[PDB]
Amino acid sequence: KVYTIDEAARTAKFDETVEVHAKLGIDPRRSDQNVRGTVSLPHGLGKQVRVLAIAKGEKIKEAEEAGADYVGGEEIIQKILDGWMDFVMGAVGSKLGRILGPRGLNPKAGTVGFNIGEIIREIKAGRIEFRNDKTGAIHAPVGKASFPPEKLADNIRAFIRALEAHKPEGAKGTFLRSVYVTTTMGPSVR
Amino acid sequence: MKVILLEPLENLGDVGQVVDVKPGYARNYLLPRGLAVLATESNLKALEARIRAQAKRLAERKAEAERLKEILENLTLTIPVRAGETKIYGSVTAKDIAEALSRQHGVTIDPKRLALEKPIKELGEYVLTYKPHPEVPIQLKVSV
Amino acid sequence: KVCEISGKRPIVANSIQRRGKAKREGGVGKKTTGISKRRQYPNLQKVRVRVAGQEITFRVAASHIPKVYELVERAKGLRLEGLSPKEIKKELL
RNA sequence: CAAGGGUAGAAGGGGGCCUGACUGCGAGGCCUGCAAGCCGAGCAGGGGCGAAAGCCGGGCCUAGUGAACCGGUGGUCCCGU
RNA sequence: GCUUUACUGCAGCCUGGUGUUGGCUCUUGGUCGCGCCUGCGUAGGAUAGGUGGGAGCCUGUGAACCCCCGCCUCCGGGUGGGGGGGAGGCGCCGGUGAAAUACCACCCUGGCGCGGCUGGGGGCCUAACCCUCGGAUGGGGGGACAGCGCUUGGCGGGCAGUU
RNA sequence: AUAGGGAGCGACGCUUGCCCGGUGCCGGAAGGUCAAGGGGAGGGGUGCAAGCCCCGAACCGAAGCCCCGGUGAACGGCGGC
RNA sequence: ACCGAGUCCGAACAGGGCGCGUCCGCGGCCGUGGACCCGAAACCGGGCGAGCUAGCC
RNA sequence: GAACCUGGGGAACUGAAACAUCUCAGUACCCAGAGGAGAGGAAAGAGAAAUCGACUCCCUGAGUAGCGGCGAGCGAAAGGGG
RNA sequence: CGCGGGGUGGAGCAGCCUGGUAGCUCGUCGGGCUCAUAACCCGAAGGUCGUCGGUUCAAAUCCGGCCCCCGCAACCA
Ligand SMILES: [Mg+2]
Ligand SMILES: [Mg+2]
Ligand SMILES: [Mg+2]
Ligand SMILES: [Mg+2]
Ligand SMILES: [Mg+2]
Ligand SMILES: [Mg+2]
Ligand SMILES: [Mg+2]
Ligand SMILES: [Mg+2]
Ligand SMILES: [Mg+2]
Ligand SMILES: [Mg+2]
Ligand SMILES: [Mg+2]
Ligand SMILES: [Mg+2]
Ligand SMILES: [Mg+2]
Ligand SMILES: [Mg+2]
Ligand SMILES: [Mg+2]
Ligand SMILES: [Mg+2]
Ligand SMILES: [Mg+2]
Ligand SMILES: [Mg+2]
Ligand SMILES: [Mg+2]
Ligand SMILES: [Mg+2]
Ligand SMILES: [Mg+2]
Ligand SMILES: [Mg+2]
Ligand SMILES: [Mg+2]
Ligand SMILES: [Mg+2]
Ligand SMILES: [Mg+2]
Ligand SMILES: [Mg+2]
Ligand SMILES: [Mg+2]
Ligand SMILES: [Mg+2]
Ligand SMILES: [Mg+2]
Ligand SMILES: [Mg+2]
Ligand SMILES: [Mg+2]
Ligand SMILES: [Mg+2]
Ligand SMILES: [Mg+2]
Ligand SMILES: [Mg+2]
Ligand SMILES: [Mg+2]
Ligand SMILES: [Mg+2]
Ligand SMILES: [Mg+2]
Ligand SMILES: [Mg+2]
Ligand SMILES: [Mg+2]
Ligand SMILES: [Mg+2]
Ligand SMILES: [Mg+2]
Ligand SMILES: [Mg+2]
Ligand SMILES: [Mg+2]
Ligand SMILES: [Mg+2]
Ligand SMILES: [Mg+2]
Ligand SMILES: [Mg+2]
Ligand SMILES: [Mg+2]
Ligand SMILES: [Mg+2]
Ligand SMILES: [Mg+2]
Ligand SMILES: [Mg+2]
Ligand SMILES: [Mg+2]
Ligand SMILES: [Mg+2]
Ligand SMILES: [Mg+2]
Ligand SMILES: [Mg+2]
Ligand SMILES: [Mg+2]
Ligand SMILES: [Mg+2]
Ligand SMILES: [Mg+2]
Ligand SMILES: [Mg+2]
Ligand SMILES: [Mg+2]
Ligand SMILES: [Mg+2]
Ligand SMILES: [Mg+2]
Ligand SMILES: [Mg+2]
Ligand SMILES: [Mg+2]
Ligand SMILES: [Mg+2]
Ligand SMILES: [Mg+2]
Ligand SMILES: [Mg+2]
Ligand SMILES: [Mg+2]
Ligand SMILES: [Mg+2]
Ligand SMILES: [Mg+2]
Ligand SMILES: [Mg+2]
Ligand SMILES: [Mg+2]
Ligand SMILES: [Mg+2]
Ligand SMILES: [Mg+2]
Ligand SMILES: [Mg+2]
Ligand SMILES: [Mg+2]
Ligand SMILES: [Mg+2]
Ligand SMILES: [Mg+2]
Ligand SMILES: [Mg+2]
Ligand SMILES: [Mg+2]
Ligand SMILES: [Mg+2]
Ligand SMILES: [Mg+2]
Ligand SMILES: [Mg+2]
Ligand SMILES: [Mg+2]
Ligand SMILES: [Mg+2]
Ligand SMILES: [Mg+2]
Ligand SMILES: [Mg+2]
Ligand SMILES: [Mg+2]
Ligand SMILES: [Mg+2]
Ligand SMILES: [Mg+2]
Ligand SMILES: [Mg+2]
Ligand SMILES: [Mg+2]
Repeated sequence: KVYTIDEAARTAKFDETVEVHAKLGIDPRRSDQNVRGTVSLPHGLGKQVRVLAIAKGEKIKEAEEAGADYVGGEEIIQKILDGWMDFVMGAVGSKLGRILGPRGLNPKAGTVGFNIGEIIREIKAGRIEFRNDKTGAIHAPVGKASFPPEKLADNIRAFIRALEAHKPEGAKGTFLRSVYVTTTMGPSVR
Repeated sequence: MKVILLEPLENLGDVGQVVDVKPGYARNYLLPRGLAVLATESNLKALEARIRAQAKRLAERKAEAERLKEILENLTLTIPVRAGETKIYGSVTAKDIAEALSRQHGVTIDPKRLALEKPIKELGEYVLTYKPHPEVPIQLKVSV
Repeated sequence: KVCEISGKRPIVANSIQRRGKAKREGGVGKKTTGISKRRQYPNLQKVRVRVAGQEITFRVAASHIPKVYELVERAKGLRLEGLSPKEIKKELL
């Protein structure tokens, strides 16, 4: 077995919910290990990708044609901290942590897709995909999936999660690669 | 501690088996009492000699005791001892049947082995059995 | 003493006492704080066995113990009969 | 800080920048059985203070120390059966 | 020559591990393949442990009232075994909370029943070994102990060499 | 065991006090420390590799020593102003 | 390592440290051998002694 | 059975200007055995060579390589010539 | 010098065995009150938990730098 059959992940109404779990070093030293949210992924899910990437206020026009259905600007600033937990944004770029009511009061706060104009470009690949998480005081890794619309496309997690790790100092060994959830379980050799 | 058993005993397979034990157990109990022997190639090999010369020497009762059905199975008997209206002549008995179990031809004969519950002493078309491997029920015709 | 089956006998070895921590670690090294002469005897054990008429007994290293039993099978190819615990022994190889 | 020799034409008291309590060397000497101990101009590197001349390779000076061997660390052009 | 809490050994004695060294057991360990457990300040049908997915598992594989009655404690049920037996409940949605209850993956802080790898503590036996008995290829007793081999650490003027 | 070994005292008479801190010896199935051995988290050496070699934490590991207590016809000790 | 009338330390076309017979005889002295000669008290090995003396049978 | 040889055991004085590792020394000596010799002997060798080719004995290598309270002191082998 | 066990009211000093709890005698102060004294009795000052820091609504607890006293195999040219 030099590989792992890309087919067998068959309790749902459309299986594309398969996850990707793991387990390396638990709370190494006094730090740990966190994974970036919307990196890219070799595919791009299929759910309502509301990348509310709250970037410049100039992200309502062209920033809603190749990224997300609704992208915050400057009208959804402190008008989201005084209108209940209804009015999850991300953050901005550069050295100006403008967390007025989207990255301080509690969800995302990564950054803004370096464009400083809008969000419809085509020099990237992480507009409508799957986010991520982090450790867990016991477990780690965390993610979603890639996309269900091909053949051997089930090996998209063996290169975006099972073949892409560079955020750990010194611990011991990252042995797990046991993925697939909300349906089956592919704890094979990933 | 490879050892070949004899009179089989619990915790250890049936006779003539290559079961493992504890050196002490064998040297001070088994061997002494003749309840086993050492798996010395010298015997371990002389065992297969008990096998082939029993397993490959079995095509006789299993593959040849059978020919006592290839010839004397599909061949009528008919009692050459007539009768009354229904109670047969000669009483038709294990003997008056075994006398010519081989006479009819010349390959095998037998007297005791017969599913003959009670002496027929009654006309008819009887067909009982024999033994011990595949049971061979021969066709006997108690004629009148 | 000495094994009848393998000829093993006691040998002279040297009881060497050392002091200090090795070089494999801390440093400086070990120092012989003495060396006495001594002997190491072979693990001789007594082994009684039935074989033939009489039951004879061998004295042998614990290592060469089996060798005596395998030495009894082979015995089965010999004409013993004569009642003599001694001779039967010599008669083994 | 012991005593002594020295010293206000500072080696003493105060302040401002600094780290030469440099690295590589070292003419020539003092002392001396050996090996040790002591002083040192000057050259190169890279500095420090000064406008500069220049001074700085610890401390007014003389005690404040321990050959080798065996090991411990950190490095480095070396040897590596 | 002698002495000792002078140094360093040695004899001797004590001691763990293995060897000679075996049966049958009951009882518990370390822990890796397992099966399910748990956290009860507020929201709360309840006891939600987490990271995240997250809207069907369920149904003649019998989804609801019903009874024997195991478990644990924060006494709520978490939970579960037999028959009548039924054709639908859970939950997204909501209250709410720093996180939300259908579901599945994979983590354990404690825990745990079916079993391997395996170590301890008891018992019993007998056949090694040991002792005995008007000779015994046998019977008593001890018994995997003791003895003896290799190896661990220790006490050690009894003795040795020396300062 | 009214016997056998070791020790001191030494017919007989009257007696033989106090001190278990230290030393010795006796008793302590708890704790602490402790060797080989078991165990292996984790780390290293090479190899294209399977691998083959090494170090190695936690925890389990006796006697002994520490600790608790006893003991003087045991070694000994039995005040000053 | 290696370089070589040079080489080493050094960054250094500064400095400074080191850079030209064999064989036999004979004689003096030195090293290892008792080593100028005689001399211990003692230490170790293998034996010989209880016809003296001590104890016991 | 004078020495000689092989194996099994195996000191101390002394030296280190004390002494214990070390040295003397596998010497002295005890024991067994062999024989006119004894031992060893036809590679599971040597060690760096496109190599050598049983064993033993002599000369060299060599007071070298190394060992060593790196003290006192101990001290090879390959290769080469016989 | 190497593992790894804890510092707390002035002092004696429990939780850390599974994270919100500031535990108690003696001692200090008044009282109750007795023969003096004393057990006792009730109220009570008396612990940023060494602290730069991660962890949380809350951190002495999950735990890193070692700061220090006890324990401290062994080593020591
Ligand atoms: Mg065994
Ligand atoms: Mg010592
Ligand atoms: Mg010696
Ligand atoms: Mg000696
Ligand atoms: Mg063995
Ligand atoms: Mg003056
Ligand atoms: Mg000044
Ligand atoms: Mg000089
Ligand atoms: Mg100068
Ligand atoms: Mg200068
Ligand atoms: Mg000064
Ligand atoms: Mg000074
Ligand atoms: Mg000054
Ligand atoms: Mg020295
Ligand atoms: Mg090299
Ligand atoms: Mg004398
Ligand atoms: Mg003895
Ligand atoms: Mg032992
Ligand atoms: Mg033992
Ligand atoms: Mg018993
Ligand atoms: Mg018995
Ligand atoms: Mg007997
Ligand atoms: Mg008996
Ligand atoms: Mg018994
Ligand atoms: Mg035993
Ligand atoms: Mg010892
Ligand atoms: Mg010992
Ligand atoms: Mg001693
Ligand atoms: Mg003495
Ligand atoms: Mg003495
Ligand atoms: Mg001497
Ligand atoms: Mg001295
Ligand atoms: Mg008595
Ligand atoms: Mg007595
Ligand atoms: Mg007496
Ligand atoms: Mg007296
Ligand atoms: Mg007297
Ligand atoms: Mg009186
Ligand atoms: Mg008295
Ligand atoms: Mg008295
Ligand atoms: Mg008194
Ligand atoms: Mg009194
Ligand atoms: Mg006392
Ligand atoms: Mg006492
Ligand atoms: Mg006491
Ligand atoms: Mg004591
Ligand atoms: Mg005791
Ligand atoms: Mg203990
Ligand atoms: Mg160990
Ligand atoms: Mg070990
Ligand atoms: Mg191991
Ligand atoms: Mg490992
Ligand atoms: Mg103990
Ligand atoms: Mg002590
Ligand atoms: Mg007690
Ligand atoms: Mg007690
Ligand atoms: Mg005491
Ligand atoms: Mg005393
Ligand atoms: Mg020069
Ligand atoms: Mg001279
Ligand atoms: Mg001379
Ligand atoms: Mg001379
Ligand atoms: Mg003299
Ligand atoms: Mg004399
Ligand atoms: Mg002598
Ligand atoms: Mg003698
Ligand atoms: Mg004599
Ligand atoms: Mg006499
Ligand atoms: Mg006499
Ligand atoms: Mg010899
Ligand atoms: Mg000596
Ligand atoms: Mg000397
Ligand atoms: Mg001398
Ligand atoms: Mg002397
Ligand atoms: Mg000597
Ligand atoms: Mg020697
Ligand atoms: Mg020697
Ligand atoms: Mg020898
Ligand atoms: Mg010899
Ligand atoms: Mg001789
Ligand atoms: Mg002879
Ligand atoms: Mg010859
Ligand atoms: Mg020969
Ligand atoms: Mg050959
Ligand atoms: Mg050849
Ligand atoms: Mg050969
Ligand atoms: Mg070589
Ligand atoms: Mg030394
Ligand atoms: Mg030598
Ligand atoms: Mg040669
Ligand atoms: Mg030659």
